[PDB]
Amino acid sequence: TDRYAAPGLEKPASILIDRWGVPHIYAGTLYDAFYAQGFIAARDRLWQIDLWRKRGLGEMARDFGPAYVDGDRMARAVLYRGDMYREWLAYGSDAKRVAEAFVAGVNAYVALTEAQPELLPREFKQLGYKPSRWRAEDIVRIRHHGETLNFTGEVDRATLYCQAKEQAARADWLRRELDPPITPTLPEGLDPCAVPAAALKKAYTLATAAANFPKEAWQSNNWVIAGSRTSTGRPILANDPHRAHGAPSLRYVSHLNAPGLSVIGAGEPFLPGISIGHNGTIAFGLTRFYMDQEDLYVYETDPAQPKSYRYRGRWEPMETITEKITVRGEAEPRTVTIDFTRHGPVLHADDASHRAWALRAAWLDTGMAPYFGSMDYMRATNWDQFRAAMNRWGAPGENQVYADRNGNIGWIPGGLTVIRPNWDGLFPVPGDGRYEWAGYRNMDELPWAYNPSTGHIVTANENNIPPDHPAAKLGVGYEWSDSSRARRLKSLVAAAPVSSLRDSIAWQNDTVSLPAQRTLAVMRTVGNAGAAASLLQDPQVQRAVALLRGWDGNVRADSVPAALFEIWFSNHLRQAVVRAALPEDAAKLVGAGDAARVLAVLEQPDTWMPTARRDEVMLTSLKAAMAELERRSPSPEKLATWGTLHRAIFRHPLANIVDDATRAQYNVDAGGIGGSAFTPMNTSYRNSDYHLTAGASFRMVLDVGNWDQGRVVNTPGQSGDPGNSHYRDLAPIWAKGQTFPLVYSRKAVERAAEKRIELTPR
Ligand SMILES: [Ca+2]
Ligand SMILES: [Cl-]
Repeated sequence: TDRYAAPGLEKPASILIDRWGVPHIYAGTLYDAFYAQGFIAARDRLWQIDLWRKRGLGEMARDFGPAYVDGDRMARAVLYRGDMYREWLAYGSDAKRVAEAFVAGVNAYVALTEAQPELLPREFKQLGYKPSRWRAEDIVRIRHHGETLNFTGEVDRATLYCQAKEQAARADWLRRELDPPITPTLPEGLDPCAVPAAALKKAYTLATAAANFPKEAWQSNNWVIAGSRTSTGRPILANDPHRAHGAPSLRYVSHLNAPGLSVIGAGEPFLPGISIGHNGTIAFGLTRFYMDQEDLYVYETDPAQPKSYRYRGRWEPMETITEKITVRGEAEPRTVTIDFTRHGPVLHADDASHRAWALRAAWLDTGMAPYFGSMDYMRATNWDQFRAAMNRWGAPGENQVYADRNGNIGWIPGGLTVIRPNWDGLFPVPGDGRYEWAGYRNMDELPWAYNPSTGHIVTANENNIPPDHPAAKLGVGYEWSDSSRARRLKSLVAAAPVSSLRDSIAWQNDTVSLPAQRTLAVMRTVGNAGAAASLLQDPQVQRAVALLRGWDGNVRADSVPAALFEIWFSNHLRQAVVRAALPEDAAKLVGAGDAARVLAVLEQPDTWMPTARRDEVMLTSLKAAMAELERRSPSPEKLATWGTLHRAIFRHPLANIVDDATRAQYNVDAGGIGGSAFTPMNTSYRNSDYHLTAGASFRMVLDVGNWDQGRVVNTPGQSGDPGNSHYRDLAPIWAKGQTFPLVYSRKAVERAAEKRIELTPR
């Protein structure tokens, strides 16, 4: 039992950490609960939360040196700079006191690491610096880690239209699925060749990428099921968000108890509160809903004054801010400037062509600190209060599923939603006033559902705006995720008239790939005719065909056909289809293109290429995939299974700049894993070596109303301290598709407690 002084804490508080590393906080005041959460989040994740803050405020170079200056400048270009009075009120009514209590608890732990250097996280010693003190405003001013779009897609679409000319619409059709499948129209007044992709992406990456430590510088699914369809008779609510994997993990599980507060679940460890989980009356989980929140604005600048741009027939001056960037090893801070138009920060300027480009990012406006709208539903007790809280949900765009212990279930999407009167938001626009956001939509303009006749709701990042609903015409967004996971889960959930918690856990682990099944179906139609017939004479081609013939499209870790297919579908087939459908230079820009759109061509190639050419492309690329699989196997006769290639290594940010012995302790190797980006058990990978990069780390399946029966997992662990056994103890549970209890009642928490922490006001 540890006992710590707690300056700023109002009343004594206790923390019971259970055997799986989940902290259970018991405070005597509402706001004391958030003090303890900040203290406990620092205890487990101080380096991580300090790193997020350092990156967000543009303070990296202060300790990491001159290579980080450009990233610090761009980070400050995308901090919230609006009115703070409005900002605090955007999230609910007491967000400022919550944030103030939280950072006081963080700062208490920081002070403790100065008093007791054995408590300082290893990474600080590894890099030669110390944790910083926090201010409440830091919590809401940092924005750039929020999931968002579509600045990058606008640049890519414009670049393709500039390069592909008359083939642009066909090439863009293969590059990116739109839903609904509208025809993009170049905005009047846009020259798509006046969009320098490399410079813009570089500036955008410097402004938004997570903290990175390169060698050079150092040399989702959710668903809710009504009780009439569950084995318990109570609702079941499940959620597994799909995000970057790493050690430590993106999210952290915790439990807050105080007078007026009883919430348990997950969130990013630097944010106060809980955004996925339940409060003993309602439960909630989320998946991305893609309202378009970024537009690239293109300006003409005055030749006599490059800091002025044309706006409504007048030269309008940019606002220029000066920032001081402290650099390790330099006595004076660097003085840098950042220019802003009336629409946002200038990412790039070209005085040769008298042009500038600014990011018009809705996430720089009030209320867009990611997930912090949960302030207003952590204490909601019914649907009216949950729907009300979602009225002010800012970022990221999300589908919320809802259930309560009275048996109700529901769905409401939310997020700051831009009105574009005269463009679709799919291309950059002239910034001279012809294209202006008309305001934001009220959330009651979006569809929603409450106790639907079906008795179940599934969302999985697909466009779920009903085509006959008025919102289908409002330009909410046209760029959604591949819909395979949604279709697969919708099939499974509708096909089970009675299902249990065990069944929902299994669905989160489902590895059937609808792209695989559809590709297999196309293969059965390949004609033994034209050049394809000769290719079927290749022993290597016939070897691959044999593997696929006896496969059901289940992307299992122990499956050799699955390995062949994932190699083929990611690195061979689609690039070959695109190259056979487009001129060479548009094909190079499109690459593997959009899986859904390429699948459509494979199934109906008529207007793209002769069916015989389709067949030839499939078998030629399949041969190359088989060659690669053999190349990657122990021998060409003992072939690698998918799991042999698809390694689940949770990588630490410093892995590439430390030695082998140190890397082995920072990284967490969980072995081989099944699945792909397109299976409900999402295990997206990088194409170089098929290693895991993204998917569900935190997973949750709740018995809504019998709370102690809830199940969760996280990975690789609850602790961010490599010397703590909770750093890596959850990864095997996750690797087996298993869970541990989400204990909630006082008796269950006591039964599960392994350590007690006592905080005393001082
Ligand atoms: Ca846009
Ligand atoms: Cl557009």
